[PDB]
Amino acid sequence: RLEECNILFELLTEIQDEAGSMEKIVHKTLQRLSQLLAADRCSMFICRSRNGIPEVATRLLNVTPTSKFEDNLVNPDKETVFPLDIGIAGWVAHTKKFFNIPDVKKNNHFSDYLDKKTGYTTVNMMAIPITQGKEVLAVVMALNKLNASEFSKEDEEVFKKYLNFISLVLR
Amino acid sequence: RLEECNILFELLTEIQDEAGSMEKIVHKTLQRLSQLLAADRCSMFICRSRNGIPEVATRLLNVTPTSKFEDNLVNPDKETVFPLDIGIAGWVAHTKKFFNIPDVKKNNHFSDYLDKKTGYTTVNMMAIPITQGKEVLAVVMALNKLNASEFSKEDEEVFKKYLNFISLVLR
Amino acid sequence: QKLKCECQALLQVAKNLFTHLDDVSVLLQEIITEARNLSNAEICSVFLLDQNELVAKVSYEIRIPADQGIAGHVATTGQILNIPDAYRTRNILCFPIKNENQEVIGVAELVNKINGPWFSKFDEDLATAFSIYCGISIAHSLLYKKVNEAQYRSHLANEMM
Amino acid sequence: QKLKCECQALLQVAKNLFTHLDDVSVLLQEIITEARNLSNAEICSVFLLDQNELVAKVSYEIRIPADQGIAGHVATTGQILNIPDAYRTRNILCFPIKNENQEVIGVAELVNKINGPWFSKFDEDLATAFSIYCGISIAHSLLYKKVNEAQYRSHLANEMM
Repeated sequence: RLEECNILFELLTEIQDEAGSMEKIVHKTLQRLSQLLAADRCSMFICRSRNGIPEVATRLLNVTPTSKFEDNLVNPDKETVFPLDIGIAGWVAHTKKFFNIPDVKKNNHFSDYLDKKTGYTTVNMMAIPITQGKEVLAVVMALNKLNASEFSKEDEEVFKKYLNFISLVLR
Repeated sequence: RLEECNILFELLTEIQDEAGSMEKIVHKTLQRLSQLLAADRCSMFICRSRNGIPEVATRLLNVTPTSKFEDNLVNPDKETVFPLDIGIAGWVAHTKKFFNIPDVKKNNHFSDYLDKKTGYTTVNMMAIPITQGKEVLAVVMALNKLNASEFSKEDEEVFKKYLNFISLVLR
Repeated sequence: QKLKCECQALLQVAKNLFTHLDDVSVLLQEIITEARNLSNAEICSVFLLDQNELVAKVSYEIRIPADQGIAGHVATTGQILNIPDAYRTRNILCFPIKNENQEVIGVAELVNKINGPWFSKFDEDLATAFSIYCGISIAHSLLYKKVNEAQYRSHLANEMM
Repeated sequence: QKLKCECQALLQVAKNLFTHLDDVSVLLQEIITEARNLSNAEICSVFLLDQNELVAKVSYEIRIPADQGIAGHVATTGQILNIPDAYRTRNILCFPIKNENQEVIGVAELVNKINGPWFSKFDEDLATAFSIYCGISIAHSLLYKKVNEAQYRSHLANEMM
């Protein structure tokens, strides 16, 4: 297929030294997500542990097929933070089954407060678990399809195609 | 929309300096094509003039949403070269009308020899004119959609969204 | 993304400071300029250790023993050491000048960040990488001036024969 | 992609050659190594002009007047000048060593490209940018050596008084 291969390659070229790598790598991967998924935009939350409970605090936000990582650096005091019982972010944190979510409005558990924090308008979503140690560390979502209401199956294949890589990076 | 804006920005963050710029910018723009269009791959032909007749000699070839310029750098002696009467490459060179081509098998004039030169299997295509001076200098195509047989209309919008920029670069 | 640009900042500091070996004073001009331009610190001071005491022009001299002080504690240690709350000073990036080694040739300290009111851990190691080029420029330009003054004064002693 | 490396190779030649000012011979070792690595040329030779004659160690010396020769013609001009068909020599990138200026301090010539049997127009300007770092390293390390030998022999004359 080669796409994912030299896309993640060229993506690793795009990275340069600063502080400062893997998070922006996941950023660029969100870019590739909103590209091959033809999404208007994307986002990711860290699920960093505390009190023995991982918390799906927002990190990357309003990520487009771009949106600069500098733009997405929300203050941890100001970041939206999801406990395991709130949102499909914390629900994937709570279940870790792969989840096509054709309509969050119907395939619920979703927290639409993300629309508040991002200013984005949620319609549908998908997710796969991402973990380090015993801890969970990430949740990822595509946002607003550009050309049509919904994905066909090979786009879901793309969704695994780069969320598996996001799974690979934050570890 | 922000996509193409910071996509071209970050695309320019991809690069140092070599020889070795604008054609490769069109290359990475082909990457952005095969990404946001969710194409398997892409290609571009220079339409460089000679004998008063521009010729749509192949340049970038087997461009994926990736593929290095060296991977695509065919020898000019060995490059496939289209006169205005052969292929929709030379036909867009001959007409310059914007062309949705839902099936090259039916929306013909297309030269399927490109399948020979690239090893790719053509099914459908789209194109817009690209000119330097009085001369025409480029032709661009997306190749094999991943999730479905065909684009919905806003993908055609993305197609204009980056072929317009491809027009912008080689000038 | 933005990542390349701060590496090319190292490109700039390289192509600059390696061309300014002819005089350490002009070298200080270019360094203070580039540093006030890029470090985002409103001010800074650059100590230079000598056995058990730091030396700094910030051209009135400023001095502080390696045992005394917090920056002097850095002279004792060479630890990069952020001070997000300084006590319009409000933070200090206190890191060694260094050069060939982690050994304390001196102790720089930046003050008052632009973009993010606190110094970050990002506002540490990058300053150290900047201090690679600066440290080489200092050790080798001083290596140049010492040979100049000394070996020149030698032929000044050559006088009688 | 691939398009972002060769400049950082200039970062490599910078961080190298600017740290090897202590001796010209080691500088030649690092230069011949880095050049046979990056230029893809099987061989090379580097002339150095002196008024009307070029000088080269390629440590037996090699000499050619600025008026005579094709490379000498480059010494007369300083034109970067590819020779895709040399006549296992098969091509020569004949470009000036240069340094501070387009003035001909010398005349390099690369031979036998890897990747594409001919030297490209790409196999020209990159050699010049490489010759920025190499040219500064030459002019300034030799600037260091002349000061060394001369000012040292001065104190050798200081001996009686």
